[PDB]
Order: sequence, then C-alpha cells, then structure tokens
Amino acid sequence: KLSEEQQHIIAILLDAHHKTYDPTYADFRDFRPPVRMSPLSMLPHLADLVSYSIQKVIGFAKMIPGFRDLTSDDQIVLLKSSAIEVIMLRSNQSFTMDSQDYKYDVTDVSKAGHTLELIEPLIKFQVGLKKLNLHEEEHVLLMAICIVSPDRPGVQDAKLVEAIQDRLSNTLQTYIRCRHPPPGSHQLYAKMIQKLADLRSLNEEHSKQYRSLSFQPENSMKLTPLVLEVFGN
Amino acid sequence: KNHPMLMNLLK
Ligand SMILES: CCCC[C@@H]1CC[C@]2(C)[C@@H]([C@H](C)CCCC(C)(C)O)CC[C@H]2/C1=C/C=C1C[C@@H](O)C[C@H](O)C1
Repeated sequence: KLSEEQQHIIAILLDAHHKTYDPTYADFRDFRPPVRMSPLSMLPHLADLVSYSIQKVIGFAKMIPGFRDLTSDDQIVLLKSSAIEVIMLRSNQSFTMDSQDYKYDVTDVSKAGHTLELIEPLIKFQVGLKKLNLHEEEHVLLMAICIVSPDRPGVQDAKLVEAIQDRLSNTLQTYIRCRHPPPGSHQLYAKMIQKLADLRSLNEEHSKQYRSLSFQPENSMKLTPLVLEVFGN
Repeated sequence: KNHPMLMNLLK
C-alpha cells in the first residue's frame, strides 16, 4: 500500500541519514575536548558538537525530496528554526535509558550554561521518544517532517513547504499502517506529531537560555561562527 | 541578517 514513490522517499531519507550520522563518533576527536572537573567548562566541546551537528543536519536537509524546490531564503528559515530540534531528535539515537568521554549527562549540559528548565523536559523528551521504539524509517521521516514545517516564522512560500511536508507526512502515515505492526503502531503517528510539539517548546526554552548565555561576550567567544550565525548573535 | 555560511552549506 506504500506507493513506489513513498518507498523511494524512504530509501532516500535512510541513505541521507546514513551519510550524515556517523555512529562511531570518529569526528568527535577534532572537537575542543570536553572538560569535566567548572563554570561553562563543557561549553567549548558541546558548542563544537552542535556546530558539527548543524552541518550534518544541513546535509540531511538537502537530500529531502522536494527540499531543493524551495527558495534559498525558505531553505534558510527552515534550517535556522529547526536545527536545534533535529539535533535533539537525531541525538535520541545515542541516548540510552541505561565511548565514555563523549557520553553526555545532565551535569555536562549544565556545564554548557543551561538549567534544569531545559534539561528536565529534554530528558523527558528523550525517554518518551525512546519508548516509541521507532523504526529507522520512521525516525528519518520525522526529522524531515520537522525540517519542512509550513508554520516556521519567516516562511514565504508556506503552501509549497506544506505540500512537500504532506508528501512526507502521508509517507509516514502509510508506512506505519503497512509496516509497523500493532500494538506498537497504536496512535504512533499522533504520538510522533506530539514529539514535534514537544520540540517547539524545547526550542523556545533553548533559545531563551542561548540569548542569556551568548549575551556575555566571554561566552559568545567560546562558540563557533556557524553556531553564532544559525542560533543568532 | 545575512547567513553566508548557512548559504554556502546549502549550495
Ligand atoms: C540526552 C541527549 C544527549 C545530550 C547531548 C548534550 C547536550 C546537547 C548538545 C543539547 C543542548 C541544549 C545544546 C547546547 C548548545 C548551546 C549553543 C551551548 O546552547 C542539544 C542536544 C544535546 C545533545 C546531543 C547529542 C549529540 C550526539 C549524537 O547523537 C549526534 C547529535 O548530532 C548530537
């Protein structure tokens, strides 16, 4: 009941994700090292992690079917507003409900200049998302749907974005119906869209604490140019 | 603002 186009879309997103997510963490070595001893001691490392992750999210976004049809401006607006959300999403793959250096916990994030106001709901998110035990097919569709959202502020051709997203949305809904067996499939789509809603709230809180954090020039100094451009300066 | 780096990475 999955059309050939929908199977095409899944194959494309799977490969796109495989080409942008290295589970071996080979590149983490090139980041400024994590410091655990420590005010904002993890900021340099996590900033590089996030900067790296933005690059990977962009590479993924470009391979989303239809994304190349949007204008340069709309591509920018979608990536700027969704970046942190897709990084939180993709990070679920490394999250465990149970390396050692690149295994991050609450205190690490706290040492990057954030409070429990963000960290608590972020952990709730990760646990709740993990619980869904999504197929990888569903995981990559959710990231793409997150990126191509009509309602992002600054979108010009919202009708086009929405049309590109509906195609991705219909592919997910059909995949679940045809490929994800119950009970695991029970209301799975609704629960995935709720995760996207959770992500909007996580996005807003991160934005707040990022403004506070990056207000001090001595902390802004510890960020990267890409982070400053995408998250703001 | 302008986003040269983001612009460049999006091709
Ligand atoms: C509970 C999930 C793991 C937590 C881990 C550490 C804290 C991070 C960087 C979160 C912070 C709120 C972001 C700090 C960014 C800053 C610019 C300092 O505000 C975002 C995603 C989180 C994280 C992401 C992890 C990864 C590892 C791996 O899954 C690849 C991903 O692209 C990035």
